[PDB]
Amino acid sequence: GDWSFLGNILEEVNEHSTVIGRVWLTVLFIFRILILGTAAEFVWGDEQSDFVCNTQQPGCENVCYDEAFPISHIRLWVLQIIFVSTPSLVYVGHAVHHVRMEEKRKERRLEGTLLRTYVCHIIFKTLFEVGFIVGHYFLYGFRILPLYRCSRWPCPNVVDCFVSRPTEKTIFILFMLSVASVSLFLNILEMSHLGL
Amino acid sequence: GDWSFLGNILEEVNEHSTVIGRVWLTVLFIFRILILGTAAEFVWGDEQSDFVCNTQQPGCENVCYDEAFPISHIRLWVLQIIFVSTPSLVYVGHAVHHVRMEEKRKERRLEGTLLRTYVCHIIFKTLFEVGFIVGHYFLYGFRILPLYRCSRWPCPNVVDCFVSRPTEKTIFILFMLSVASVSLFLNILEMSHLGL
Amino acid sequence: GDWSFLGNILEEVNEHSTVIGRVWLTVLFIFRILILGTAAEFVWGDEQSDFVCNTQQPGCENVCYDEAFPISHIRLWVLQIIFVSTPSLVYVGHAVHHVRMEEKRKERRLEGTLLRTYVCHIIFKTLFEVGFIVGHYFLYGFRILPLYRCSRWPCPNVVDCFVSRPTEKTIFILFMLSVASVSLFLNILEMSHLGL
Amino acid sequence: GDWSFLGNILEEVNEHSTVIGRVWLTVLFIFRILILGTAAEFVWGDEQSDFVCNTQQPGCENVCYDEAFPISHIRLWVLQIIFVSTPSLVYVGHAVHHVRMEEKRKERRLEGTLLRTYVCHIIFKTLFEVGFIVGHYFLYGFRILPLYRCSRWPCPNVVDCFVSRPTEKTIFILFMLSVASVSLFLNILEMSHLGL
Amino acid sequence: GDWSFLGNILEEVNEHSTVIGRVWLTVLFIFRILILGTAAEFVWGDEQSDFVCNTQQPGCENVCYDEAFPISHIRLWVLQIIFVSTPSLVYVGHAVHHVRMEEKRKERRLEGTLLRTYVCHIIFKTLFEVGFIVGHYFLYGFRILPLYRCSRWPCPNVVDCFVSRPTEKTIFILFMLSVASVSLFLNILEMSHLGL
Amino acid sequence: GDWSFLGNILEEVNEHSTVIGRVWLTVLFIFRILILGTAAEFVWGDEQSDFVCNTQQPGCENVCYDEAFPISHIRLWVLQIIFVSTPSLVYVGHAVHHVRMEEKRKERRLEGTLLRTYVCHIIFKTLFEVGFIVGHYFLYGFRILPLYRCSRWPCPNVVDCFVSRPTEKTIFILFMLSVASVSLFLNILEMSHLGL
Repeated sequence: GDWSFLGNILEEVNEHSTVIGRVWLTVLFIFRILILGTAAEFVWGDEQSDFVCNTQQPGCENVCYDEAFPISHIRLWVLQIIFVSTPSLVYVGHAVHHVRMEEKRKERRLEGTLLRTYVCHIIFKTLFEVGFIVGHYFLYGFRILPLYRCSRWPCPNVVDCFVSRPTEKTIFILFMLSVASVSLFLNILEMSHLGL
Repeated sequence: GDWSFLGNILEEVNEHSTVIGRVWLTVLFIFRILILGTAAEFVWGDEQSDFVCNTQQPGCENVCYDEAFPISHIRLWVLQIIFVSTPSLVYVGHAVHHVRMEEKRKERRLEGTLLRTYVCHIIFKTLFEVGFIVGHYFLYGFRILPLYRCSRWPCPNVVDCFVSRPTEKTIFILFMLSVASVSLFLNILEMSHLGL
Repeated sequence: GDWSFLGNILEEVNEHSTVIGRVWLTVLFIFRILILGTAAEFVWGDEQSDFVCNTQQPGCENVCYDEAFPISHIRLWVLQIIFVSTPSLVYVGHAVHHVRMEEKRKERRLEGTLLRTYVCHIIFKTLFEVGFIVGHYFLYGFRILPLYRCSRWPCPNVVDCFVSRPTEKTIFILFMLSVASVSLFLNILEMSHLGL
Repeated sequence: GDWSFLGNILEEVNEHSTVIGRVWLTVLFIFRILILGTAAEFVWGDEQSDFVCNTQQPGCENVCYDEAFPISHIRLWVLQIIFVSTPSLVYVGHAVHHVRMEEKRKERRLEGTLLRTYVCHIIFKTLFEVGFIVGHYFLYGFRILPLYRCSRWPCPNVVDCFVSRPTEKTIFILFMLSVASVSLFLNILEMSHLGL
Repeated sequence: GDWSFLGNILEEVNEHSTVIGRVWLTVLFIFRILILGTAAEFVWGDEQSDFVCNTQQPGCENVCYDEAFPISHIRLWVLQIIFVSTPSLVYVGHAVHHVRMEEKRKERRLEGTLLRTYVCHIIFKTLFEVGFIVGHYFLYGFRILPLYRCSRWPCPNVVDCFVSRPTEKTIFILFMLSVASVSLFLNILEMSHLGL
Repeated sequence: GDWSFLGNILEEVNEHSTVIGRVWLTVLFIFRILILGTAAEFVWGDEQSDFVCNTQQPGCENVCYDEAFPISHIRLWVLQIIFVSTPSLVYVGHAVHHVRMEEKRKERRLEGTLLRTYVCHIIFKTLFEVGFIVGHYFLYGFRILPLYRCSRWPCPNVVDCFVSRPTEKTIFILFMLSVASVSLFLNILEMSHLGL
C-alpha cells in the first residue's frame, strides 16, 4: 500500500490548517496509516489461511470465513482513512483555487467562504468518523472471539471454526477505536476554538 | 504495481486542466489507484489458491477457476484506469507541444484547438468509462456468489466450486462501480461548465 | 522489477525526440512497463505452482511445464522492452556526445549525422519489434489452451497437464501484441513524417 | 513498514534538540527501527506458521498460539517506538508554532515555555519507555522457552506446543531491552545536563 | 535487491569515463542489473522448492540440490557485477581524490597517473569478467539439463532428481554469457581507442 | 531491510573522513550491505522451511533448528554492520557538533580533539570487527555441514537433520569473513597513515 499521493496532498494542507488540524493530520499519519502498514497488515495477513473449521466438507471454510468476515478490519480502516481525509482535500482544493484566482486576477487566510468550507469539512470528517465507528460496532463489535459457529451451506449442521490471532486483533481493534475517538475530540476542539 | 510514471504525467496535467478535471484526477489517484493498491489487490490475492472445488478430478479446479474468472476484476480495473487516463495524456501532449512550439517560434489557455482537444478527451474518457462499466456488467454483473457450478472438461458432470471472499469482493465491486459513476458525472459537469 | 534506470534514460531522450517518438515512449512506459508490473506479472505469478498434470510420476510436471513454457511470456516481454529501447539509448548517446563535444570545442537539432542515427534507430526498433512478434507467434502463437499433452521422459506415455489461467493469459497476450503493433505503426509514421 | 513520515518529522526535530536528544534520535533510527526492519521482522515472520502442537484437535494450535502470544513482540516494539516518539512530535509542534507566530508577528532557543515543554517531553518519553519495559516483562518476561503447555479449549487436557526460533527471539528481546534502557539513561542525562 | 548505492556511484563515474566506458556502464545497468531484477530473479525463485527427487529418503533432496547447485547462478551474477564494478570505483576514487586535492591546493582530464589508473581498471575489469566466465563454465557449463543424478549420502544408491525450469534457465545463462562477452569486447575497444 | 537512514548518515561522514575511511565506507556499502540484500538474504530465506529432520516426533524439527542456528548468520551480519558503523556516527556527531559550535560562536580539520575521537573510532571499529569475527568462529566456525545431529528434547535419542543450502551458505560465510578482514586491514592502514 503506497500512500505517497495522499500523503503529499495532506501535507500540502498542513500549511493551510489550524494548529489542531495539524495535530489531527499528524495523528492520521502516525497512529493510523503507519500502524496499519507496520503492524495491523501483518496481523491480518494470515486471516483466511489460518482460519480453520472442524469439518471434512469441501467449501465450508470458504463460506464460513466469508460470513464471519464480510470485510476485513484492515480494508475497513483503509476506507475510513480515505473518507475522513476526503474533506481535507476538498478544502485544500477550494483554497488553492482561490490562490490561483488571486494570481490570475492580479495578472488581469481563513475568512469568508474559506471559513464556511473549513467548518463544513470538519463537520463531514466528524460524521464520517462517527459513521465508520458505528458501522464497525454493528458489524463486528470491538472484540474478536476465537470460536465462530457457522451453519452456512454447504456446511453440515453447525460447524466450529477458529479465528487467527483473536487477541492481537482485539488489541488493534480497540487501539484503532481509541485513535478514531481522539480524532473526533480534536475535531470538536477545532469547532470550539473557531467559535471562541 | 508502480504507478509513478503515470502519476507524474497526470500531475503534469493537473496544472493544465479545469477545476473539475482536477477533481476527476484526485478521484483517480485516491479512490481508484490507492484503493487498488492498499485494499483490492490483497482481497484478490488468494483468488485461485483459496478457490476450491468438490472433486477428485485432476485439472478441474484450474478450468473452473478460469471459466468463472476469465479476467480478474483487479486486472480489469487496472486496464480501465490506464484507458481512462490515456486521453488526458493525449491532451497534455498537445498542450506541451504548443508550449514548445511557442518557445521555438519565439526563438525564431484553453482556446482554439486546445478546446476541441479537451472536449474530445472528455468524450473519450466518458465512452471508455461507460464501456468498462458495461463490460464488467455483462462479464460478471455486480455480485460474486459463493457457489459456482462448473461442467468444463475434465470435470465430471457438474461440480460445485467455492469462491474466495465473495462478500468482500462484492463490496469492492460496488465501490469501484460507484467511483466510476462519480467520474462519469464529473465529466458531464465538465462539458456543461465549458458550454456554460 | 525496478525500471528506474531505463526510465530516467528514456525520459532524457523524450526531450531529444520527435513528437511521434514521444508518443512511442509514452506507450512504452504506460502500456508495456506499467501493464507488466501492475497486471501481467501477477497473472503469471503462479504459472508453475498451479500447473498440474494427471500423473503419479515424479518429475513429470517439471519437464512438462518446461516443455510447454520454455520461456515465460513475461520474461519475453521484458527482453522485448529492453531490446526495443536499446536503439533509443544509442541515439541519445550520440546526441549527448555531440552536446559534450560542442561544449568542449567552445572551451577550446536533428540534422546531419544525428538524422542518420535517428533513422537507423527507428529501423532497428522496427526490426526488433517484428522479430519478437514473429518469435512469440512461432513459440506460442497467440492463444494458451487449458490442456497441454506431454510425452517427455519420465512421463509415462502421454499425460494430460492443465495450465493456470489460460484465458486471462490469452487476453494479455493479445493485448501485448496489439500494443507492439501500435508501436510499429508509430515507427512507420515517424519515417513518413521525416520523409515528408 | 514505511517509516518515512515519522523519520522526516523526527529529523526535523533533530535540528531543534539537544546533543543528547540527537543521540537519542539516532539510537531510535538505527538500533530500533532499522533492527526491526532488517532483522526482527524476519525472525518473527514464521511465528504462527512454524508454531506446532502435538495434537489432532482442530483449532487447538490457533488458540494455543493466541494464548502464548497475545501480541507479537514486534508489534509491541512498533507501538513502543511510536509512543516514545510522540512527545518529540508534540515539542517540535510547539516550536514550529512559535516560529510561525514570530514570522506572523513580524509581518504584523530553548527558553521560556519551550523549556517546560522540552522537559515534559523528556518526562513522558521516560515514562512510556518504562511502561513498555514493565509491560513486556509482565507479559512475556525476557526469555522465550521452546515449550509452551496449553489447556485452552478445544485442546484436550494439556497439549505440548513448540515455539519457532525461541533462542533467536530471546536474543532480540534482550537486545531491544538493552536499547530501551540506553534510551532511558540518555533521557536521564538530558535532564541532568539541563539542570546543570 | 537495492542497487541504488552502486548505481549512484557508477553514474558519478559516467561523467569521468570514455564514451566506450559509458557504453559499458549502460550495458551493466540495463542488460545485467535490470535483467537480473526484472527477469532472472523470478526464474530462479523456485529453484529449491520445485526441485524434486524420486525418493522417500529424508534429507536426500536437500543434499542433491546442494550438490547440483553449490551456488545459484543469480548469486554468481550478483558477485560478478560487483567485482567488475569495483575497479570503476577505484578509478573514480582516484579522480575525486585529485579533484579535492586540486581544490585544497588552490585554497593553499585523463592524463598522467589517471591514465595509468584507468588502464589498470580496464585490465582488472577484463580479468574479472574472464574469471567469472571461466568459473561459470567449469562449475555448470552453459546448459542446465532437466535430470540430475545424485548419489550423495543419505540418498540410497543413485536417485533421479529433476530441476526447475531448465530451458528458461539455459536461455538466461546464454544471455548473460553473451552480455559478459560484449562487455569484454567493449573493454578491448577501450584499450585500442586509448592506444590509438 | 531499509538502510536509507544509516546510508545517508554514513555518506555524511564520507566528506569528513580520510581517503582510507572512504574506502572502508565504500566496502561497507557495496560488499556488506549490498551483498546482504541482493544475495545472502535470499540464500537464508528458506533456512527453517527447508530444514528437515528424519523423525515423526512433533516439535523436534523446531528445537533442532533452534539448537543448530541460535541466530541466523544474516542477523549476525546485520548486527555487525550496525556496530561497526556506530563509531563513525559518534565521530560525525562530534564533528558536526563542532561545526555548529563554530557557527554559533561566530554569531556570538582533523586536529585537536577530533583527532583523538577519530583514532578512538578506528579503535572501536577494529575491536567490534574482531569481536564479531571471533564470535562467528566460536558459534558456527566457517563451514556449514549438511548433517546436524540433534538430541534435544522432545527428539527421541539422536535424530539426523539436514540443513538447507550448506555449500552456498559456506561460500557466503567465507566471503563475509574475507570482507571483514579487509576492513580490519583498512583500519590498520588508517592508523599507520595517521601516525606516518
